[PDB]
Formats: sequence, structure tokens, C-alpha cells
Amino acid sequence: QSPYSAAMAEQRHQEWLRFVDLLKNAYQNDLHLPLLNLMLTPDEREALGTRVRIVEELLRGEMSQRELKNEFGAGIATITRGSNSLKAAPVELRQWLEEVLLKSD
Amino acid sequence: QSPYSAAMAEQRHQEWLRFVDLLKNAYQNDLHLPLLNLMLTPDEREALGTRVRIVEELLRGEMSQRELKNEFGAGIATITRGSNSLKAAPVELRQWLEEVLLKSD
Repeated sequence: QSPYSAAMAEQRHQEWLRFVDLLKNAYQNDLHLPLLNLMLTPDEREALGTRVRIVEELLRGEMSQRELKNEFGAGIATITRGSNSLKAAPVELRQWLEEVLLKSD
Repeated sequence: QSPYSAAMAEQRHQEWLRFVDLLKNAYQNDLHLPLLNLMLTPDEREALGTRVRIVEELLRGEMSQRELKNEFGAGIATITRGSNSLKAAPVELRQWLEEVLLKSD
């Protein structure tokens, strides 16, 4: 799989791992300080911390109908956001939270 | 710093590390498969792979004027995107690419 030139994108799906590997390597080396500022964004830090609360309130009993009605009406787009249920294993996600919550406390 | 209750957000800036630590821990344990699907987005994978090329073309000589004129005119918003130059150490970012490029090849 080496057509002489390799600085382009045979399928373009390799640049995704290159970014996941560089970022993954940046989150482990802590040298992403610079990329953290360029990456540091408002809507990003908002949507990020937003998911942390959404999932938290979810188990709490506030998936969105609590304070998520002025952003659409009542989880009319966020609750059914075009995502993957069994195609992504939700029990797998609840399992990770189940590991940090059932850790040992 | 423990006002009895701690399941809220004294400053709300701790939920950012909790997400960076969970994600950082998810990128190292590879168990983020589920979060990868919920996180797997189109504009995200596009903007991500987009930065990989932008920075690449940047050193190549195509910061944006090459194929970045229909998205605004010619890097009129992306080239000056509200970011932090010396407040984030750009030479620090070029240093990281300088480590993966001057690695040993």
C-alpha cells in the first residue's frame, strides 16, 4: 500500500487517527498546551461541560425536559439527536460511568 | 474546600478537567468506543481533519487563499479566527510538529 507518494490521503480516513494519535499523545504528554488554547473554545467548553451535566442529570431524572425547552422546546432535537443507539452500545457508555461510579466509594 | 455538598460545581471549571480526564482516560484505555460514536460527528471529523490539512498546507504554502475563498472570501474569518497568538505560544505548536517532523526520518 505505498504508491510512491504518501503525503496526501489514500482514503482520508488515516488523517483521523493521525489527529486522534497526536491529540491522544498530546493529552498524555501534556504538551498540547498550545493545541489546548487553539482548541480551547467557548461553544466547545460549553457543549463539553454540557454533556457532562446532560448525562449526569439523565441518571438524576433531568434528561432535558427540566431546563432544555428554550433551546428547541423540550429535547425535541437533542433527545433524539441523530446518533447511534445499539449501533454504538449505550450499555457500553453506561458501563464506563458505572466503573467511575462503582469504583470504590 | 468541602462545603458538605460537592455534587454541583463550586466554580464549574472542575467539570472541564473531569471531562478531559475521563476523555484522556478514555483515549488511553480505548474504552471510549461508545463515547467515540456519540462524539463521532460529521462537522467534527470535518473540522478536525480540516485543521490537519490547514496546518499542513500552512507549511506547504496554502494557509487558505488556495481553496478557502468560498467559505468566506479568502481566510477573512478563519485566518484571523479569534484565537491567541503569543497568549498561547504558537512557536510551541510549531515545536510539536517540529518533533513529529524532525523525529528521525
